[PDB]
Amino acid sequence: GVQVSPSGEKITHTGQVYDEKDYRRVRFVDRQKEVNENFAIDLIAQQPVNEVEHRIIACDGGGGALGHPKVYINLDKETKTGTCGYCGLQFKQH
Amino acid sequence: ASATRVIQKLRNWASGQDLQAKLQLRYQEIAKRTQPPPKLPVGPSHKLSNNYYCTRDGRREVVPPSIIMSSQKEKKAVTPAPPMKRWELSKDQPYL
Amino acid sequence: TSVKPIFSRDLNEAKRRVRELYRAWYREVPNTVHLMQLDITVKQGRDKVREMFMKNAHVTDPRVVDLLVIKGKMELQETIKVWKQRTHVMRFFHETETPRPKDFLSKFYMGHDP
Amino acid sequence: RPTVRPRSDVTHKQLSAFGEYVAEILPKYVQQVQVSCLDELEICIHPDGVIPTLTFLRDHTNAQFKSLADLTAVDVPTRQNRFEIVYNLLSLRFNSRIRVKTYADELTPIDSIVSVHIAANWYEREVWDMFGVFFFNHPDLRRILTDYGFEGHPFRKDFPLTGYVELRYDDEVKRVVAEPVELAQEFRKFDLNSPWEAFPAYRQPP
Amino acid sequence: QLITVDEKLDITTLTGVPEEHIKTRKVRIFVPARNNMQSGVNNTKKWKMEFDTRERWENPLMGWASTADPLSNMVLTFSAKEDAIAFAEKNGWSYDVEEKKVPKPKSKSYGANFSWNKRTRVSTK
Amino acid sequence: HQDLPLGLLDDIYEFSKNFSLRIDEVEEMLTNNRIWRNRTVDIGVVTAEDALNYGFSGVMLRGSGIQWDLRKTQPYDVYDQVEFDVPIGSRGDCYDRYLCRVEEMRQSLRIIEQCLNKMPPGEIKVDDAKVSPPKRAEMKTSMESLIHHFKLYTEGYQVPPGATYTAIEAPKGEFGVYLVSDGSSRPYRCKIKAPGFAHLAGLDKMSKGHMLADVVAIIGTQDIVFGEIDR
Amino acid sequence: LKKTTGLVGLAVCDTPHERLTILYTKTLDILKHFPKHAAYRKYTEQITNEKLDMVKAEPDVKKLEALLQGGEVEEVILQAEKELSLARKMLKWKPWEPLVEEPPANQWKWPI
Amino acid sequence: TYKYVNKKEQESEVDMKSATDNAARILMWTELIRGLGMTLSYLFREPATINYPFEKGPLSPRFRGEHALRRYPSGEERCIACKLCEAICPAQAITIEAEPRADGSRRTTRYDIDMTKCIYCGFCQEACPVDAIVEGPNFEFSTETHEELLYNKEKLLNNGDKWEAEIAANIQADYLYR
Ligand SMILES: CCCCCCCCCCCCCCCCCC(=O)OC[C@H](COP(=O)(O)OCCN)OC(=O)CCCCCCCCCCCCCCCCC
Ligand code: SF4
Ligand code: SF4
Ligand SMILES: [Zn+2]
Repeated sequence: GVQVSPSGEKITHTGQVYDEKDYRRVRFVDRQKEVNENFAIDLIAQQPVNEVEHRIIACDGGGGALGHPKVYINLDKETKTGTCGYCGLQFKQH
Repeated sequence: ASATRVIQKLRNWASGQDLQAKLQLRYQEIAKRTQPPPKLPVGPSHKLSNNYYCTRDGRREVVPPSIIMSSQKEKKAVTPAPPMKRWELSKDQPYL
Repeated sequence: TSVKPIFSRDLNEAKRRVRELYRAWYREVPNTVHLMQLDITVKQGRDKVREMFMKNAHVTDPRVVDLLVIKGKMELQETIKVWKQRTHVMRFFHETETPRPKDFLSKFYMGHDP
Repeated sequence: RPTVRPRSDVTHKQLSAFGEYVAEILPKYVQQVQVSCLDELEICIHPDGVIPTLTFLRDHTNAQFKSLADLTAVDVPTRQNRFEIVYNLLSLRFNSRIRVKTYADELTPIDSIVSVHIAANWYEREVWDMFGVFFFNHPDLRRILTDYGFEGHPFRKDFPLTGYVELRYDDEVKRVVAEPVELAQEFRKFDLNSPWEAFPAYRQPP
Repeated sequence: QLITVDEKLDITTLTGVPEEHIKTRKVRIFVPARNNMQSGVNNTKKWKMEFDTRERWENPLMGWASTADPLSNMVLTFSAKEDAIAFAEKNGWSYDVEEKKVPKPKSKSYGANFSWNKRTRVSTK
Repeated sequence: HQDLPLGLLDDIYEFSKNFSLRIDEVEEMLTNNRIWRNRTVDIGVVTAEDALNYGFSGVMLRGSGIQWDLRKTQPYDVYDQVEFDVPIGSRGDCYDRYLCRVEEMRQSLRIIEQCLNKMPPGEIKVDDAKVSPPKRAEMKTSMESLIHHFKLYTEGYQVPPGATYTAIEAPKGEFGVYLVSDGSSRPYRCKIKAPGFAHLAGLDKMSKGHMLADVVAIIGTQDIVFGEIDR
Repeated sequence: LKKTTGLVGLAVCDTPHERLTILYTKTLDILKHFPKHAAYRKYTEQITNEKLDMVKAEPDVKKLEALLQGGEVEEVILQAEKELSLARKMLKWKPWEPLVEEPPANQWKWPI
Repeated sequence: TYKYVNKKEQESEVDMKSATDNAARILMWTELIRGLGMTLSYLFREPATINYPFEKGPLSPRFRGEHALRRYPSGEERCIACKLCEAICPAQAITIEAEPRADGSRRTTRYDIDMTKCIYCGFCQEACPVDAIVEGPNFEFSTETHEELLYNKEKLLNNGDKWEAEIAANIQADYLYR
């Protein structure tokens, strides 16, 4: 979530802030700093872990198309979860 | 289509044609927005056998120019092609 | 080695073509500052012509000289016929830019200009 | 096949025969006749055969190559004669097309053909303006596409894409001044060519 | 109708390029090294001429990469070092030249991985 | 790129129905108007041989009695499977060229009726995924299709070296492309042949023995667009 | 017997076959100067011979053109004049000679 | 097949009838009153005009307008920083800069588009293998400064959040054609 810096500037989803001593803060004077308040890194964490009875699981994101390329993930390592490099979802072996 | 017979006749007489059949404003005769979903075909190379690229590459079937009369390596008189055949007046409407 | 020439056999004929071109320019110059209301003086214009001529003095090839004559004639045409403008003619003096100082130090201090 | 292009040999035959025809009529001013896979006939010649060959092709009864479809130049800076010159010609009596090529460089001009085809009056000016190639016996030869004070031949291979100068209005002098080029986003040079050979038929020997 | 002019060739005054970019420069003629990522050699076959790199700074507005050298993306391709150097001289650029680093011929013997006496014996097949 | 949506041919048919009456609406006002005929007749006359030697193409050729259309001759598409007439002139003037363009607008409807009625089914791009990308489902399910998509949209298809001059019977005449290729993803030279070029070149001769108000019509009779010219 | 050539700037020739004979004969009369080993002579001579055969064998133009395979006889005549001038210019040029100057070996090489 | 325009099939007749007809055409100004009649007929028709801000012109689910960076239902972004858009964009308008995110994912730190360089060709959404960048429907986004058209990841993500209720529907409509 956007949390403000000493100077009074909102931080972005990639930690960008004009140093308090920076002259580039002028462009915001009498204006605003466009920032997105929905952080994917948190919205995906809010999602739960899927469970499957198979040690290998295919992910596409939803619709066959409208999703992403079908990728296959392994679930032999009960220590952690199996994450998709496209959608961020994570699965377990039960 | 929202006009009286008097105006329709006036415009048709002033123009010489009949406009209420060949108007240029569209009134429900047009296709329907929100059409159903399609299911497109697939090409002929969507086989599962006898579909090797060696047979149907194309851009490797090209060959360098066939050179003739390189300066380092009673015939008749011919033309680059047989002379062009002249055309025929139309049958539907040959004038105007 | 041996070559095929262009509009000349030797640098003497080339130089006399050049001198004819200089006659033409030198003579026409003031008509430009008159037609198009340039601020500069005819002395400045003529000094500029001399500078742009001596810029290509080391040249030796009759062909490289004939081509420069051709291009200068093209420019003189564009100028006597009012196709160029105040802008195109004042694009010779560079009134709106400082030059790269010809000093190792003046370069070093600001940038990597070698 | 449905994905490959058809291939007719009658045209290859006709054009090879006409190549032999043209070359044995003009053994001088001729070299490197070639007809390609896609059935197009190129004739390379010496810069001294331009008007002879164009006139022959236009007037000769078997040829009647009247229309000058195009005139072009091409820059290959790895050969001593770097400016290829190309005339694309059309004949309606036979429904045929031909290509006549010659070569040039800097300081080595070509002969003009406005006497033969008057369309060239502007194509040759364009070549001079873009590639820097002079033509002999051209009535007017001057900048046609470029600005009036432009110094350079920009369609070469060594002239940079963005150029050397740049224009803007300055209130002090109240004009559109020129200046060096300072971009706010340098054009990016994508290196795409692949390491793996794609066409063996053109594989050069080492 | 032929003349003899044996002096060195120069077209610098016709190229239209300026002094700053015709004398303050340094050109490099070479064969691009093979990308050790790939094993293809269809890129080490044509010589290439490039220039010295110059300042490439950051735009304050957006952070883009800004320049003033218009010959930073200028790369030329040749089939022969002699032609490359002739072109360089012609235009008037001070050039450095590199040689074609060709790999050596190598003796390979699949049988050497199973010897009875040597060290080339391999421990995993 | 894509196929036609499911409600397009019907609309095109409804349009072709009435474009004829629209052309007639315009012809009533213009073609027989004495003022139009005075502004156009005997203006910008040009003979066939001079046209040829000047490099003209299209209506500027076939308004002087010449018979040259690069769809009836040197056809490139299925045009060989469809019928249409080529209107030729008799005097080489703006009026003849006007009438030629009108009758061309009519032959276009004659061709569109046939194209609609004879539209075949099947694919729309060559099923050679080394040239034309694959569909997105195949891209997202198959390895080879995805590799081909990647390579096509980063380092596109490679073209064997050569040279061509492909001419199209564009509305303004012969549109040509001298395209030179090295065995690379990018071309080495592309020269565009536009008719407006030669037409402007010939404007001076076509404006001989004429006033200041006839030149503005001589120009209009060439359809001078400066994108194809200045490039 | 014809109001129009169908074209512009081409006046009808009310006296055909005559200018044809004249121009073909005056072409031959200059091809004679050309040596025998000249392909231009070798070919255009028989061209004109066949065309003279056609003109002297058929007086009617409606059947003479369909056999000449050209367009209209006025255009055939224009081409005959062009051929005469081409011969007069050939005789001053020297195409029947050998080559002038061979090019470098890497000139017409594509790709490079 | 060819036709003739401005050529008569044969000579006409100089009969008094036809001569008087042509003289009437000349004196009485006949061929012009028909043009007057065409203009009157058009005066007595319905114009094709529309109140713009209240009545809008019709478009299609394929319209290429303003850009948007999309998300997944989860809310996670879609761009995986593969740069195909930057590599195909003819005008070199897309600048991208990526990094590994603290959660170990391929995601961007910088994604900028220049609307004064985009030619609005769609190649970027043709190339995106995940349907993350889309040339949306909007066309009413004019400005007063040249600096409000230099977009960035934040502006594009805001546009996505804004227009997803429409982009998704249009994509559902058209995705079977591509
Ligand atoms: C008792 C018996 C004997 C009595 C003696 C009298 C007998 C009757 C005599 C007949 C009189 C004829 C009418 C008089 C006017 C005729 C003028 C005229 O004819 O103009 C000719 C001119 C075109 O001439 P030209 O270029 O040579 O034609 C083309 C050749 N192919 O045409 C033109 O250029 C005209 C240009 C017109 C452009 C504007 C047209 C606007 C028309 C708007 C409608 C006007 C209706 C009248 C309005 C009345 C006003 C209240
Ligand atoms: S639509 Fe615009 S941003 Fe996308 S690829 Fe085309 S030019 Fe580039
Ligand atoms: S193509 Fe799509 S996923 Fe790849 S960098 Fe561009 S926007 Fe991101
Ligand atoms: Zn996934």
